[PDB]
Amino acid sequence: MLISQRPTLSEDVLTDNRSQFVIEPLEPGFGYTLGNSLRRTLLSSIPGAAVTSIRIDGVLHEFTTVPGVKEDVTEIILNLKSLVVSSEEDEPVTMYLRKQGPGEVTAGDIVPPAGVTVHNPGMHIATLNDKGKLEVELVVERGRGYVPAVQNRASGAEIGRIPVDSIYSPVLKVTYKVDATRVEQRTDFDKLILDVETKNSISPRDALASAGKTLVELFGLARELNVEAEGIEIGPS
Amino acid sequence: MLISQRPTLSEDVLTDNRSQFVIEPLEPGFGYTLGNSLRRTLLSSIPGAAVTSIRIDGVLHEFTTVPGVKEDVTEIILNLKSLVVSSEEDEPVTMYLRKQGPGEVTAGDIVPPAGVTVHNPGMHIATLNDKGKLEVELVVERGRGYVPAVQNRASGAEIGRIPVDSIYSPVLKVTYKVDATRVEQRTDFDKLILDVETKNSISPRDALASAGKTLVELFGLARELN
Amino acid sequence: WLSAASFQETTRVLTDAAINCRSDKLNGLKENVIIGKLIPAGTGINRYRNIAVQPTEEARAAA
Amino acid sequence: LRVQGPREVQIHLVREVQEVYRAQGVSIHDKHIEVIVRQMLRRVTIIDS
Amino acid sequence: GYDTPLGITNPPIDELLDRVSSKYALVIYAAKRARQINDYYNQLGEGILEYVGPLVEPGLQEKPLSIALREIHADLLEHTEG
Amino acid sequence: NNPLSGLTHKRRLSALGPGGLSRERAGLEVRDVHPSHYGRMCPIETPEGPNIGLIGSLSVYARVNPFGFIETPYRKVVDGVVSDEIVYLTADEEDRHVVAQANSPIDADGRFVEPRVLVRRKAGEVEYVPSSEVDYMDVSPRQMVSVATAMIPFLEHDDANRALMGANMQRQAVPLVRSEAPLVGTGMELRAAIDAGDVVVAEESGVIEEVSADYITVMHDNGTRRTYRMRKFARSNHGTCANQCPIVDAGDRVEAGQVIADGPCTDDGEMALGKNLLVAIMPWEGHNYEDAIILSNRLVEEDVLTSIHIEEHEIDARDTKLGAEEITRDIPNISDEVLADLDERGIVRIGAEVRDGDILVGKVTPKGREVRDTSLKVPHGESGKVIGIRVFSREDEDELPAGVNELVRVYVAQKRKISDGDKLAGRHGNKGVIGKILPVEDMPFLADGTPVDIILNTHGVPRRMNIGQILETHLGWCAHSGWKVDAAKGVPDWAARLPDELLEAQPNAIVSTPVFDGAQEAELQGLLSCTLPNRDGDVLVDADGKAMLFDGRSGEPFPYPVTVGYMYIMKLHHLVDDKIHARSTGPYSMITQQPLGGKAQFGGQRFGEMECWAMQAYGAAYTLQELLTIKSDDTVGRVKVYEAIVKGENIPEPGIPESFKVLLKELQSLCLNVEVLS
Amino acid sequence: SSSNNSVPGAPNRVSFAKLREPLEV
Amino acid sequence: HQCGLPKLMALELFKPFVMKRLVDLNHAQNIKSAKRMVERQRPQVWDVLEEVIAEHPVLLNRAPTLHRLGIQAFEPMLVEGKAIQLHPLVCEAFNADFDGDQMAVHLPLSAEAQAEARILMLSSNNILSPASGRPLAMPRLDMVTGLYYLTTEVPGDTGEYQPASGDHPETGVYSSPAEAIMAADRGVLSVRAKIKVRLTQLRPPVEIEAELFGHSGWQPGDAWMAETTLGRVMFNELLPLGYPFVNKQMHKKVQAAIINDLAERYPMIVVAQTVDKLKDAGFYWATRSGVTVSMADVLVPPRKKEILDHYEERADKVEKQFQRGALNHDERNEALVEIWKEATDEVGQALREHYPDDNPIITIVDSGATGNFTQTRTLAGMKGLVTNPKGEFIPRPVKSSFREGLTVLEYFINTHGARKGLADTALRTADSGYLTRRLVDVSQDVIVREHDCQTERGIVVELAERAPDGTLIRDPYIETSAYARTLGTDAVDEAGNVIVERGQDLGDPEIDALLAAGITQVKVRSVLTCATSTGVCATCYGRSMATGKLVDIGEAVGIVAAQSIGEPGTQLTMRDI
RNA sequence: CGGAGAGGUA
Ligand SMILES: O=C(N[C@H](Cc1ccccc1)C(=O)Nc1ccccc1N1CCS(=O)(=O)CC1)c1ccccc1F
Ligand SMILES: [Mg+2]
Ligand SMILES: [Zn+2]
Repeated sequence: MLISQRPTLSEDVLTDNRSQFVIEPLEPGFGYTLGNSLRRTLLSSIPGAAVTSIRIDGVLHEFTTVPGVKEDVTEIILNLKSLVVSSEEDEPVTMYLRKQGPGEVTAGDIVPPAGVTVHNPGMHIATLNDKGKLEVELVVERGRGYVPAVQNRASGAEIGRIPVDSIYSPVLKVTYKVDATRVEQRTDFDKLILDVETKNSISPRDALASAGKTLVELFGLARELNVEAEGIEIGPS
Repeated sequence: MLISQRPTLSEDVLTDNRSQFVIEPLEPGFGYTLGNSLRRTLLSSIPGAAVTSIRIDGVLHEFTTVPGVKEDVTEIILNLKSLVVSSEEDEPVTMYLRKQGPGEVTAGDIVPPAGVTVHNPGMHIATLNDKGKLEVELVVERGRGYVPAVQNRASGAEIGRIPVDSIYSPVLKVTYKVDATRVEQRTDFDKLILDVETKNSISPRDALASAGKTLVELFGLARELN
Repeated sequence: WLSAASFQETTRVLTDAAINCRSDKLNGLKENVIIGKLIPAGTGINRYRNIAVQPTEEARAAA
Repeated sequence: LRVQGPREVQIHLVREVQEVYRAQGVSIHDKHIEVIVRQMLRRVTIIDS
Repeated sequence: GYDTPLGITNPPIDELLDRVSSKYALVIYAAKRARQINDYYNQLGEGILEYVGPLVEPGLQEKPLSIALREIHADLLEHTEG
Repeated sequence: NNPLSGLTHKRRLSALGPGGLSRERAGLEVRDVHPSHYGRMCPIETPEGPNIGLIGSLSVYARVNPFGFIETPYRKVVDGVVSDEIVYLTADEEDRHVVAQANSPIDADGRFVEPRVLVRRKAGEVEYVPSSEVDYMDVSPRQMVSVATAMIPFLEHDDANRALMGANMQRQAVPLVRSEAPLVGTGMELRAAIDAGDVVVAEESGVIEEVSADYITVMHDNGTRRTYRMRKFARSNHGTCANQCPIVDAGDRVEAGQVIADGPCTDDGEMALGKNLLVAIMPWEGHNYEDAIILSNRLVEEDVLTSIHIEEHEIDARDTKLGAEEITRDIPNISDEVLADLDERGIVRIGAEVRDGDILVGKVTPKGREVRDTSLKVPHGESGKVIGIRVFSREDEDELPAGVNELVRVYVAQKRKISDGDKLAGRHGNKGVIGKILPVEDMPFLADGTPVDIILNTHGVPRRMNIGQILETHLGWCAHSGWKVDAAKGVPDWAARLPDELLEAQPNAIVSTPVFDGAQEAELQGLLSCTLPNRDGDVLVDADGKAMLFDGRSGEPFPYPVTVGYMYIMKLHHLVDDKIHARSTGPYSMITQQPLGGKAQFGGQRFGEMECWAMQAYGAAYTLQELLTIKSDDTVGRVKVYEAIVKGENIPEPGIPESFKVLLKELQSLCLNVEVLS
Repeated sequence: SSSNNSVPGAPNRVSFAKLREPLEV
Repeated sequence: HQCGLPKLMALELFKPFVMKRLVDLNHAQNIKSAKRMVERQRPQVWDVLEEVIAEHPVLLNRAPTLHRLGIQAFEPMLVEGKAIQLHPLVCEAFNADFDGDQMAVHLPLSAEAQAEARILMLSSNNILSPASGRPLAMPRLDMVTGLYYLTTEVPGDTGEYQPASGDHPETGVYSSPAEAIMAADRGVLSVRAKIKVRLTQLRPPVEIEAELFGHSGWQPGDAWMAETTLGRVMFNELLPLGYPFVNKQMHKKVQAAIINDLAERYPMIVVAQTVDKLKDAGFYWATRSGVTVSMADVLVPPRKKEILDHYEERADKVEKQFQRGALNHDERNEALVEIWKEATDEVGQALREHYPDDNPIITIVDSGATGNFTQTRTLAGMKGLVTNPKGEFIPRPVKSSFREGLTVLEYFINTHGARKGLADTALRTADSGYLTRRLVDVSQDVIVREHDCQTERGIVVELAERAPDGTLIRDPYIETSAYARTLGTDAVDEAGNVIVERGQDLGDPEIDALLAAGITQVKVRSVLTCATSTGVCATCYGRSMATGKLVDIGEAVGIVAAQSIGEPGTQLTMRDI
């Protein structure tokens, strides 16, 4: 059959890393059908890269403090966990961070291989206020969604390894809402108001496009069962 | 930690009008959302056919009785509300029912034209004792969802016409279950199993294909950004 | 006598008022409600209901 | 009122009403009861014309 | 420090109450200005007599009271009590 | 409204009348429950308003003796052995004896099992007495309740207030298009339906000869015949529908006293006032907030809660002093399209659809041609199908009143589906309006995909002390699903006293739990613990009576199991279609030029004294002034305001209302010299 | 175990009652 | 500030405006054609109606109108149906539930009437109770249950914080609430599990801010480590930006205190928006709180029989002593009313101790949403003592609970009591209205007329009388006697300087400073000593409880006083003095 | 739509 709404997508920019999209003319009941699937695809489908594990020289047994560094170990973990990185090589890579003497350790003080890049060189990591030294090596991988720390059952390779939770997805937060969008003798048409917040490695529009692509691919599986079955057509733009 | 296996859909045929579809592997947490999106589309937006109105010979409205039949015409309307018909036309078509003398009037006594077909002969409509004759004219039409009766004032019809509520839903019952695989190496994935049961008007494969077409059409707009 | 008669004991109040030839100054909420006048409270007070409004000189010039 | 004066009867009435209402767990500010009690004490009885 | 007001709740009442001594003064202020605007609109079909039209860009179908409140909020008027 | 309402109306005792009490002056001690009411007047069923305690209902077993005193049966006991010899005692006679309860253990004969028995004494006093001092005994544990109160399952688990509400509200249910009896009843429904008289009963034995929707013919054994006529789509005193349906075949043999046809709220001869619905007891997104209810859309698609209502309209043609006002189709200055439905005589045709403002009977009166139009119209908010016309003409020697020639009457019927604002209710004093009606696609559903028909909030159950609805829900799920007690090695100890034939049941089994002698808690637990699987072979409700649901909007399973089951819901005659009213202008009273009051008069809403107090407390002077002057009785202000609004102008100032002038004229009529000084 | 046996064509509704009724309504 | 208005009722209320607009837009040539078009409800009237009703306030009223907030103004919006849609947060003000109630709608016409309805009477402007100042538009019932569930910490939950064990670092610390929400979505974390979070958009408490940032301030965007649950972060994200972080379980009293603080420190628009957000969150989380009712949830105390036997022994001993010559009838009755009172108390205590802390009934009662524990004891314990037609307790108790089912002789007396209560309620509601009318009539002409009479009289309020051993103990009834009052004389302590100046609102900070300084009694201004000839003055009356500021010069305070006194007259029971 | 009565809802 033929629909009589032809939904239209609109965007409102609230920041360089935050937008608010709207799909106004949706048939009654298709706000919730689309919103949850779109949110899930945004938050768990787009691939990315993150730090998977680290090893700090000078701390092997007790993870309490690093000599010569003001901040304890957990603060270093949280700071490295907030690093925005992009990787192309499938296999894990290994970075290195080392600054000597007094100063401020920043995300820009690391030299990644040609296959990796850092999108926030100004991020603060640690401060050396005791004429000390810092030496930590990072492991970066590719993945999708949020993956908690994977316990190191095989510790033979190294005993200083500290696995960390990986936020692979470049989308940080998403929410949606549904309202009413008609007055022509009908007050039951749905609205959809997504509020996408993303990292510095991708804009919300690209994330939305990728989510739409993935959902189309997923539902092509169902569509292939009977290609001539009757559905609903929105029509040409 | 990047799985490069795409999902695949497979079917298991439990019976004529019930089947199970299995979709795996999926991202962890995505089974329920996909299953419920499919279920909502199946339960709400599948086109079908239904009877829009009828016209019995000697009656003027639905608050009356036919001489010789044991059911008041309202009960006949309620009984007819259970018909399942498949229509291949795109415009209204008229079916005819005729019975005389002692016996039972059932859905197998209807005479449908080319295209339309009745799928549940033996339904039961009314009973005629000795002197009851039943001659009801039925109009079949295509659509989707639930449409209440269209009054004669809006349609510009005569007094003998009796509008009837239409239910153009070929699907009967839908449910899903998700099998999760949570191993300690974080190589997790989901498995979706969807059960579709139709009321003999179509097959669950056709309903799933219709839902897939609808969802692809809807989600093609969000991908227009690129 | 109007407020008293509208409260209780209409007959006694009316007979006493008639004998005494009482005059009613319509200064009260109930009396103004009865005669359909603006109550002397809230926005019905003189300082409020007699406000004068006009555009400022700069706004008038900006026209 | 005849023995102690107007202020004492005012406080007496306010306290009595407030305690009757407090026993049930209802909170009303004293200014409303004070308005009513003020309205109750507005006249004087004449003795010598 | 508040989300954008919507509907009858715009402009904020707290902002409006800074312009006047009381809420009753605001009521009479706005009512009289709305009456002036309505008289202007009615007489415009015949001719200007004594009044000034909206001092702010009115909406497509905005009503006189909303325009009066907007004019009061964006300081454009002056009032004197009795 | 239904058979139960009339049956309880006939069995009513009222204390107020020509020689009785006053509805206002009556004190608090005449409205109380007295110890002498036990077995003669029900303590539960009374009104809730000013008539609380002044109108009561006769008990089930009570009767009145020749002098007019209510009696009640008691079972005589001799030497501590309960015999079977019923004697009727008045209250004064009963006060001289001590009577035990029906729930007194017995040992297969009259002998009392226990050595001491709890008995009732003179002035509402109970004492333990040796079994040899007992004089009488109740005939049942339901001797004190009435007919309507005996139809509440698990009554003893409900507080008095909710039981009173439920007994009152069972008499407000409207007949539905199709009826079905409860899964869990009490047994006081077959006799309640038969004695009410809305069903058709076979007077003599015979074999059904011909059966149709209009009549039944019975061939008696002695060769005689009798034909019963069914009243179809009749109208009750309250506008409901009274339709009777035969429930016998063309060859069946009947017995004397057997039900031969159904009635409004009867299903196979049993009272059926509602429908069985699958309920959930969770709070849902605030739509069932503060006694509101959430419904599925299936109940609208499948006409589960649909009703038929019939209106009656009549007009008469008088002689008039002007002369001879007539009913005809020739009405001046009316388009020929507006007269399409009228027939040659001048009345609408049967089977025609009528809407608000439509013509029902064209009439013209000679106001002096000068003949005006005084036809019969369809009132505001009324529509339906014309199903019948009755016309009485004096020319046909009809017994019409003096001065009228025609008395045509018109009946229009309409089917009403359930909608937001309608009032539902269970049998345990639980009530609420329908807050929302959700699509089937977004209702909570069970693991097999079954949506729930209704959702009730959790916060109303424990506070109101009516926990019998939860027990009814549990037993209703047990009955709908079926069960089988696994007595492979002796019956379980919790089923020792459970009657045989109750150790096994099939799906959709009808059971009864009498009012004070019914199912226990241990038996309910046992039945819940052993129920049959569903079609696939899975048990959806566990031993606690709670199921695991899915969220229909997001598809996620709810974190904790919810309580699901079946309870009996009734549709009350408090539909929102009869309560919506609005007005802008209309009729005014003549003595004082104020708007009329009444929905049927197209009246206005009264703005009383307390609303004036509220407005004065707000400080809103202009609003109050306009309400009192230009909206009520300012004769010129009304027209000036209407003109100003229909033009672009602003509202004018008010003037003196007419009621003040009427007051001044009355005061002058009292010989008082009232003057307005200036 | 059923509820009523006096009315000829009555539905078979099974009861949980444990007490016998000497007298009919 | 919104209400749903049926389309069919809106078409009739706004008939002249719709006719005018139909004529203006050329849909009709004259007014008669437009009138007929409206009468026939032709398809062309709904589009104009939508725009006609825009920003036109509407008054809603529910009878009985016991106090001022029984009438309020809203912004209509057309809905499909024939029932009016009412906001859940105004039911307490209206006293309206949804079991069949009906309301009336009124339309203001003139410019002044619309201005009054839009400023004075708007629903979002009336949040606080004029009688006491407590908030009336705050979460209740389902919302309270949802917020209480959300802001609760359950020890040993999923994804809980774990200290370092010597082989792995600390577990359960997140770099932002977004990561915590992702973990909760994945099922690895619980909304009610204690964690450590880094926060940058939430203001730290006073202690943390003082000991962590100092002088400069929080300056949004500064990171600090919090030790709370995720539900508490979610709750605090619903409050204003500058509000300090609240780390507590949200009993109804905590929410009321939060709302009072917001009302007294923020503009009312912020308060209205905050209550709307709290409504949304509470309704969302009440659905997922898992509160239901089943007979498995109605736990019975495990040792009721033992307690009942223990106290039945005492009753038997007393009865046998009476049978012997030792005490008369009245002594026996008093002794038996005792014993059974203690048995009821002991059964209640055992029931309370048996129940788990997360039981739905216990959760609903303890959350402050609705109900009390007497009903819980009656439902699951035993009803207890009943009363005779004279009101005195019967010496025989009702030992059954409604979970077990009262017998036929324990139901008869229960029904007696219930009907007696209903009749008494009817008589009390009839008796209270007469008192309210008399109170309104006596004090209907007490109106604020000046700003200050400059009188030197006043009254003395105890304000936390001192202790014998030497200490200041706050007077329990201080908020209804000392708050919202103006000082009549300067407050001085031990020859020191003035602590509070003359003419001070005397709020919480002032009272706390007075208590700290060591001064008990203070003289205040009261209407009892106002010197204005007609009416009262603003300073003598003091703060307006509804507004929180000095009362205006046109306010009618007598009617407010009468409505405040008379409204809670049905709650106040009618119970030789 | 003037009055009287009866019943019901919150
Ligand atoms: O008292 C009980 N039940 C009696 C049972 C009874 C009903 C009718 C006739 C005779 C007896 C009662 O209902 N009385 C009665 C009923 C209505 C009004 C007054 C009375 N009373 C109270 C007991 S009173 O002070 O002695 C004298 C007056 C009872 C039984 C079991 C457990 C606890 C109980 F409190
Ligand atoms: Mg109510
Ligand atoms: Zn003063």
